[PDB]
Amino acid sequence: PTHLSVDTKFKTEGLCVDIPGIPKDMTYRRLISMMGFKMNYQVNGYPNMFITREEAIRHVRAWIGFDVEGCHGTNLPLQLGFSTGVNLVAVPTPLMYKGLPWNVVRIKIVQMLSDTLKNLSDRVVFVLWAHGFELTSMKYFVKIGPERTCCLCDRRATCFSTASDTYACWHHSIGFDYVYNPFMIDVQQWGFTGNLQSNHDLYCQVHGNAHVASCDAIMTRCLAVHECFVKRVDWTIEYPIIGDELKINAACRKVQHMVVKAALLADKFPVLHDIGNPKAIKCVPQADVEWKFYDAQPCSDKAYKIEELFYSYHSDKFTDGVCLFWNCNVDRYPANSIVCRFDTRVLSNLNLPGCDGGSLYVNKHAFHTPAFDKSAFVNLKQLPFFYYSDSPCESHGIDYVPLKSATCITRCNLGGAVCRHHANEYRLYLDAYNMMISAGFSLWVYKQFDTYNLWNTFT
Ligand SMILES: COCC(=O)Nc1ccc(O)cc1
Ligand SMILES: [Zn+2]
Ligand SMILES: [Zn+2]
Ligand SMILES: [Zn+2]
Repeated sequence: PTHLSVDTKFKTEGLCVDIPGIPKDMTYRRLISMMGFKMNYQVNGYPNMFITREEAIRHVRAWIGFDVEGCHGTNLPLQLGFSTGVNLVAVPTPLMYKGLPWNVVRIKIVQMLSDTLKNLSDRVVFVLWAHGFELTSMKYFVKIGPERTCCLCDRRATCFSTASDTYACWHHSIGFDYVYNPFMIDVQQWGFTGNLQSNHDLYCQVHGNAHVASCDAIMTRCLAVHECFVKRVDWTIEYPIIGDELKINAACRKVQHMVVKAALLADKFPVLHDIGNPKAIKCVPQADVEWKFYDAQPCSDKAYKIEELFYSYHSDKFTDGVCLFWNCNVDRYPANSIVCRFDTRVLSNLNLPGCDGGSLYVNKHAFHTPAFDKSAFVNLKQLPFFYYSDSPCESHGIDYVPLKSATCITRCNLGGAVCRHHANEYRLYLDAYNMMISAGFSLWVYKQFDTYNLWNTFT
């Protein structure tokens, strides 16, 4: 059972207000036919327009909430809402666009999905809370058929042009008018009691209902994200590389080793409490320190309460030494900490919008992270940039412009002039640091941290 069967039953109760007298007994096959699409028995890689929850989770980057609200059904004009915040009005003659015919509306839809998804995914998945109009309106902007490749590249086709009779991916679809072979999933098929707002509002206060179609489209995708990534967590699903994932993860490993090595040299803590990943290894394996591990998985709902991680009866004394919280999101960190906390507000192709202020960070695996809260770090300060190194000054083996910096903490810089080796290593580390910061990670440290205490290790 790879794909969803077209002979699977579809509960049509949520459709009977827009579609009165709809058969209670309904399959995907009959629904697709009712929507105006002919599948003609096609074993060409597109078995069903509707997909399973497991396939939807594998393609979370393609999710676009979609909702259609009648303003007045081929007689009345429809308001099309997308989780991008766009509202288009179609006439059959929170960005609100005036009533325009379908032939020009469909052009805007391909432009919008292409610009939203070209750097995210090879497809679109319309996430629905289906009442009728969104499915019946799909025939005015969707064309289906066999799986195809782009006319200008090797990616799968996601768009079609009537003007040129050709197919394109999101990167080459300029001027295309049809959405080609889209995917869709109805959240209402998952078994919920009550309307969209009542289910969404149970888990989210950040999205409201200004009573437009895009509001519902946003609430739909947020409810889907809550169900598939907040309450249900599967860390065994891998995701393709769509950006700087390899560089960001290597930058995070270098920064961690650096920052923890220097805190241990500067303040010589006798014990380090490493709270987080149950699979974590010592990031500074040569340190003298008593390294103690505490397991806590990444929290996806709310950030951990420090009282429930530390108390209820390890050294038991977390107040001795330093606490390391590398991506272990808590409500309020203790004052003796080193913290890497992902900032959910960051705008990037890896960070997708989430539930209740949180975000879905997709790098190798999907991690719904709770909302970034500035008050979590009141007992700490922002960790300032510095590069520290005790390694010998020796070139071995790119050209050179002499490096002058107050934050290159090395024997050569103490001695008055940074050597070539430490200058290459400084600029490589600064690049990894800027990568890590721009990916959304924020660094914080105990208030007594001072890089001035690092020069004394050059005696
Ligand atoms: C389908 O998954 C393919 C893959 O290898 N993905 C991957 C993503 C990020 C990363 O940092 C390393 C690997
Ligand atoms: Zn292409
Ligand atoms: Zn929400
Ligand atoms: Zn040097």
